[PDB]
This record gives sequence, C-alpha cells and structure tokens, in this order.
Amino acid sequence: YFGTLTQKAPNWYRCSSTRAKEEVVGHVTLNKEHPDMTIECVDDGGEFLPLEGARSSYPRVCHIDAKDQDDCERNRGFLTDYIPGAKQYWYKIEKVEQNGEQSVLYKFTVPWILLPPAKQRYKVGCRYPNHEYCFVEVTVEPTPPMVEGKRVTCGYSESGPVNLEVDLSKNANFIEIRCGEQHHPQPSTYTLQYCSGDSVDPQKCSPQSLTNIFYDYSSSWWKGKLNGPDGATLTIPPGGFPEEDKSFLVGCSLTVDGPPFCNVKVRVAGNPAAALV
Repeated sequence: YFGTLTQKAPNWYRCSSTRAKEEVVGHVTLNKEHPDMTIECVDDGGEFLPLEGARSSYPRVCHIDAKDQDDCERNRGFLTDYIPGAKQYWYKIEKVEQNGEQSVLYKFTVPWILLPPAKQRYKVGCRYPNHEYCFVEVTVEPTPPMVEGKRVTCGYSESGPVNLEVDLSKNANFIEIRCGEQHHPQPSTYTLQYCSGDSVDPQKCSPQSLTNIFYDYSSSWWKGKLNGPDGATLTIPPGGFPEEDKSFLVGCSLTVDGPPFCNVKVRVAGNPAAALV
C-alpha cells in the first residue's frame, strides 16, 4: 500500500497514490532555523495522515512506530503531547493545481519559542481511501536549556545530565524554574526538600530538608508547579536568607522517576554581603 514519496526541498515532501514497490519515508527536522515543513498530497481523484489531523481543534498525528495508514489512524495521538501549546492554526492549508495535477499542501510552522524541552518524534503524511499512504517522520528539536535573568528553563539530553546554576540573594530574591508540562519535578518533594547529593537522580539525590538552606523556611514560598505552564517560582523573604553563602539542588526528570535529568544548582547568597557587615 505504499504511495510514491519524493522530496521537493528540505522538509518538503510530495506523496501520490501511484503504488511504489518499496516503502520510502520522508524525514523532517524542525528547529529554530528550520521551523516549518510542507506535506504535499497529490489528489489522483489528497488527505493529510492522520485524516482530519491538520484541521481539527485538537491536532492529531501518527505514533512514530505506526506500521501503515490504519495503524496510524486507529492509534492517532495528540500533537500537544509532543509540542505543548500546539494549535491547529500552526497549519496553513492550500489547494494547488498544476498541469492537470491537483494536490493539497499542508505547511506546518512551530513558533520557535515553543519548541519543547526534549526532542520529540512523530509522523504524519498522506493517506487515501484505498488505504495507500506515505509517511513523513517529524523530529522536533528542543529549546536549549538556559538561564535568562532569574528564569531557568530546563532541558533534557540522552547524552548526559543538563546542569544549570542560578542565583538567589536578598535583593534578587526570586527564581523561576520550568521542567515543562511533559515532565516531572525532582525531588518530588521539592517544596520541602532538596538534593544534598550531586544529582537530582532519585538514586543519588539524598533528599534533605530545605530548613538547612533558609531561615523560617515555608513550602508556601513556592508558587506554581515545576511542570506547570509557567514553571514554579521560589521567592525568599529577606529574613529567609542565612548569613552564609549556600547552595541546593532541585530539578527535573524526563519521566516521573527516570532520565534524562536536569540539575538546577541554586546559589544562595549570605546576608549581609561582606561589604555591609
């Protein structure tokens, strides 16, 4: 049931219902420099795979291991499970007529600031009523981990933990940490505990009380969830700062318990600063 897939440009593929003898699969990579892709389905008398997936208010995609059109569609996933915040209007759809050939063009663009914190793979393509199909696999590259001011955006890599450091002090007393809606906090008890070990890996975390770090500590100093849409914000009242410089580890895991990990070392400045003793 293989349709015939040809590449017209990087991230632009064309499928027709001409029966090919071997399965050819397209390969798209979406990142900041190449935030868009085009799927072109030839109408031989031209639907995006999965059917309706580029028109619906909840956009839908194939699992990356779908074996064919029916396997894809009977198991169709949600685009937002791969890219949080994805919207139908990230697709622009066009009918094109050329020299007696009708095709439909589905051009998908990810706003680059919304690239996910971990690499994702799904696939889409073209499908026909007689069950013919072409797959185009989509790799969505991640937003780099970063610390911008006091906002810490975690990220995940299979080639090792991500380590980020950020500062807290009396006069710059809040930080925001984002694990992403797809991921998970470490330790899970982070509003009460930090990792005294050298990783937020549950096997290495060695959770200890945040009363080791702050004075008059309260879990109420955290607002928002680490895996909520805006991450979690930790705000330290001025009296909360100890006399000594300190640090603690909090972070994120890809899955509830498992790697990759993102380790955020929060460096707490002692109060008073030496100038003001």
